[PDB]
Amino acid sequence: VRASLYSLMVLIILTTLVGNLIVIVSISHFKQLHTPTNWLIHSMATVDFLLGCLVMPYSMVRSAEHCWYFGEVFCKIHTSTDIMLSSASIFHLSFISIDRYYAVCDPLRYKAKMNILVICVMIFISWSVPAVFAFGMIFLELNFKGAEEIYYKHVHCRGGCSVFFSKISGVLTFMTSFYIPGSIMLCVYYRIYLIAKEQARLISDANQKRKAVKTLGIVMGVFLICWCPFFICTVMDPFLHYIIPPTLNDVLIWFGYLNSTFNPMVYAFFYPWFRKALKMML
Amino acid sequence: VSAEDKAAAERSKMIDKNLREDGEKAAAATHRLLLLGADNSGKSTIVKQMRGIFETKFQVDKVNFHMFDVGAQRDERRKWIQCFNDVTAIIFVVDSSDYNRLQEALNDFKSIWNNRWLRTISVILFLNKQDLLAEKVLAGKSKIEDYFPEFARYTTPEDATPEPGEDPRVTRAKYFIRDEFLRISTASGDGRHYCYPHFTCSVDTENARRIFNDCRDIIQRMHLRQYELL
Amino acid sequence: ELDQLRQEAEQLKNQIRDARKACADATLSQITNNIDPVGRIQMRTRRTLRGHLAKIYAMHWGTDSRLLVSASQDGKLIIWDSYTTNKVHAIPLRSSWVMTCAYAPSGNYVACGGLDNICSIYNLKTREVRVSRELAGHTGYLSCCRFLDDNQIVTSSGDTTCALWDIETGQQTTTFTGHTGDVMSLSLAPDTRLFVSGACDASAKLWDVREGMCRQTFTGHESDINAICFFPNGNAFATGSDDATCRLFDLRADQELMTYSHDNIICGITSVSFSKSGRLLLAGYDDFNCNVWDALKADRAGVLAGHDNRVSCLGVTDDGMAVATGSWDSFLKIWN
Amino acid sequence: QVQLQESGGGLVQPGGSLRLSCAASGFTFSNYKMNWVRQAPGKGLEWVSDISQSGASISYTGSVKGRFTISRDNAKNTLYLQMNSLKPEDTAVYYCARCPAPFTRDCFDVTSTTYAYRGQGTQVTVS
Amino acid sequence: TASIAQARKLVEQLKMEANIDRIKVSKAAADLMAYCEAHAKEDPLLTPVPASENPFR
Ligand SMILES: Cc1c(F)cccc1[C@H]1COC(N)=N1
Repeated sequence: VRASLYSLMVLIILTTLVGNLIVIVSISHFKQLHTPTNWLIHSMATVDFLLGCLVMPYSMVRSAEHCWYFGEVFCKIHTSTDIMLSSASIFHLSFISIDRYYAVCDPLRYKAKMNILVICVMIFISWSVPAVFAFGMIFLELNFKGAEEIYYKHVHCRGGCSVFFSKISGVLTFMTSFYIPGSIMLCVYYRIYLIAKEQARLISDANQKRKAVKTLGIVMGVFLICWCPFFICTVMDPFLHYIIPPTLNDVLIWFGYLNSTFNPMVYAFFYPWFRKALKMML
Repeated sequence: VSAEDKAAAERSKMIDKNLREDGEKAAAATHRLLLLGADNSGKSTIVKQMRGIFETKFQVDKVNFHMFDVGAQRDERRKWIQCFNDVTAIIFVVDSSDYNRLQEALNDFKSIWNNRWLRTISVILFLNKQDLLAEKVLAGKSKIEDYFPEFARYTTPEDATPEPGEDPRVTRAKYFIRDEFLRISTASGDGRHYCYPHFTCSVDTENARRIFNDCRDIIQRMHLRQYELL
Repeated sequence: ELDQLRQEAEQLKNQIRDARKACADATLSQITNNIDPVGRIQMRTRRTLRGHLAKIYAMHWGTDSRLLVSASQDGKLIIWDSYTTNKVHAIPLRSSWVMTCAYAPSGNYVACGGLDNICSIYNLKTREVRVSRELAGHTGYLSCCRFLDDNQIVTSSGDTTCALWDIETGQQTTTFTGHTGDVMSLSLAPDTRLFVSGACDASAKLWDVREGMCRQTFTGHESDINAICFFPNGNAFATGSDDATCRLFDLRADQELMTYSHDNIICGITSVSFSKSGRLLLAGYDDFNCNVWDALKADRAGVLAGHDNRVSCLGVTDDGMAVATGSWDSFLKIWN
Repeated sequence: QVQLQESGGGLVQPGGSLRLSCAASGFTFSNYKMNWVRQAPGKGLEWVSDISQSGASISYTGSVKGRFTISRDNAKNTLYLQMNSLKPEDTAVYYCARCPAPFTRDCFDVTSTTYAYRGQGTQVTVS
Repeated sequence: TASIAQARKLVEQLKMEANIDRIKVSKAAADLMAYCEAHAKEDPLLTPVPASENPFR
């Protein structure tokens, strides 16, 4: 029923909100957790908190009621903020992956290559480039610049207002928000997995003379299962004449939100240095 | 709120700032090594180039290494070695030629390994005087079986890589010393540290590169363990 | 020629132990069974003092109960102001391997020392901090040094000998030998006439500063002694050892009084210090926190948990307003 | 006081046996890893045997492996070292020096020239 | 002969320790009790101080 479905969405929203709030206050408060990696994680948690407090509550209304209950300009701002925060979260994931690639494959020249200056550059890129791309495209109206009649027909067929992507804009938003950061994470999680297996094998052989699997599986599986379906279906729609049902779009969108729900878990709670630190204050 | 209070607060601010730049300039891209061993070993001759408590700062590839050599304190070292509880590694040096002190070298190694404060400190084990070991075993006047009865039932490892020129007895002896050290190394390891054997000579020049690669592996494994990848 | 002297030493030791047994009429625990308990003495971290970039090895409260100096392996010798959390000074140490530090009773001086085997004196109050003096001559590392005044300093060393130095003159005026192991800590008496020191031979010996030789030697511990501090009355002191036991020895009784240990505690003590009254025997163990004892009851009466790494130093102000514990987590916490 | 008084030993022809024992007082013997370091005349101190806190882990120096045997009796507070089939090179003074810390396996500094917790010594002469 | 000199020094130190007027342990316990009772209300840690008087608020 609509009530049960809205209960599901509100449970997801409270979960992501509280998780990212715990992460934000934990890195902000505790002095020992002021590492540049912790600052990337804190900025990502801020992205997810802003997403869950500024987009997900209204995506709830657009989901349960199947119709927009707000203003049109408010709808453009909402789509703007959704796209920016989602691309910001994915950029933060990719930058944390680059951080760990340096920490693993260049352990010595690590603190001299990944310091507060470079982190803050990464945070600026993860907050501004999504902002520029998303806000500029959607507001200067490039979402469907070059294909107007089909867009008008689609927005008049059903729905108060939904995110509409043309072929060019769809490919651009894909290869800007999911693919390039996704490919970066894939390549810097595959190399790290190779390094970690090789190191684990060497230790085992010395002794006789796979925690990484679990960890990298959790990370990459959460990211892929929570983003890749939505993005592939979004890309197919311009090329498949907009055939997928709106409920499928709803499920994909809230999987994309579940990624930000599970980010404070995967990237903070998983590692022991955070579980113990939180227990100091809790 | 007073002028003196404002001056004190400003002074605290500049002191904190100065501490900040000093720490970021010192601790960045630097690693501290505690060098141990005995007098007869190549204790001061491990790293031939780039030379109370001694010191030796050398760089391999843009990375700074401070190699401390305590050589002024009394014999009882159970206390002052607690200060080196953060060093990246310990450059243990062994006089492989003289078997008489080699047993107390093992005792020192086992005490370092099992120490509560040196627990998470890897050891870059430098089996030194390999040439002297070679001449001793070729002469055959002193047999390692006398100092260790386990040499009789020992066998050379299959993974061992003979050098272009080496007698099989030389290889068996040197790898027997190496395995005798790794026995203690692998007995009580919490996985927080590992021993890295490296057969070295007084004329070898690649000791700095060996320490660089070994410290790179140590820090890489520590990072993997911290990030739960190991 | 040696067996006869060994037999003589054995019979003197037998005489000493027999005299101690005769004087041991009743233990303080047996005489205090009727004392009301102190109760749970909870303490909260009042002013955390962060800013050290590495492990903190020692500290010494000021005689004004406001300025505490801390020595750390980072190379700094900061002089904090607990009232305002203001680093008055940040002395750069030539040798990062500091192991102890001290604050002059007047306040005009501060000292350090460590594996460099040199006690470096500093003019904390200078007209222009420079290296005031570089007292050298010990063979082993410096474990603990204290100021008798602005001109005399007693520094314990790892060469089993603690010596008395004339700061301006520059050499050891008096050397207090006798320990068979490395001396690990020092404690000056309230009247500044005697000083005891536990060493790496489980023995604490009482020296007269002027007379120059050991007066009383107490052997009650099992392992290396790491900390020591007189009772406020000046007739007793407590010693922390690696055997996880604080032990109250009294100078007049010439023998043990109490034992502050339990089966639960296994980590040894790195720093102990009496309170203003002497009713409390705050000690710092290796198990990442400190325990507050009760000297009269020998019963633990509180804890000081809150430090991330091992606690290395611990000191109480002269007026006993608050205790500051410095641990390996690079943080100083004042526990009032 | 932590005192270690040794007993046994003496004079014996090669191949003989002389069980060495030493009474331990002043500490909880059952909590300290034990040792049997020796000192030969004209040579530095040499560590001979070893035992664990509960007697489980036992190690011997190579020159006397098998011939000697250590054993610990917690109730008796005595450390027992059985030397059978002695050799002329065994002539030395034997110390049943424990190691300073309790509840630990690392006996860091035992064979030092001026170790605090070492015994008086037993001169065993084999000729 | 430095060994016999060290033994003689140890003997002298031991007999210095021997000829010491050791008071009764009961007297020592009573003295410590009296000191603690006299300084009972003077110790901020033993008797907690009000926050107004407390300089570490
Ligand atoms: C509309 C859009 C994009 F163009 C790119 C990433 C994310 C989104 C929204 C919809 O789906 C979710 N979770 N956010």
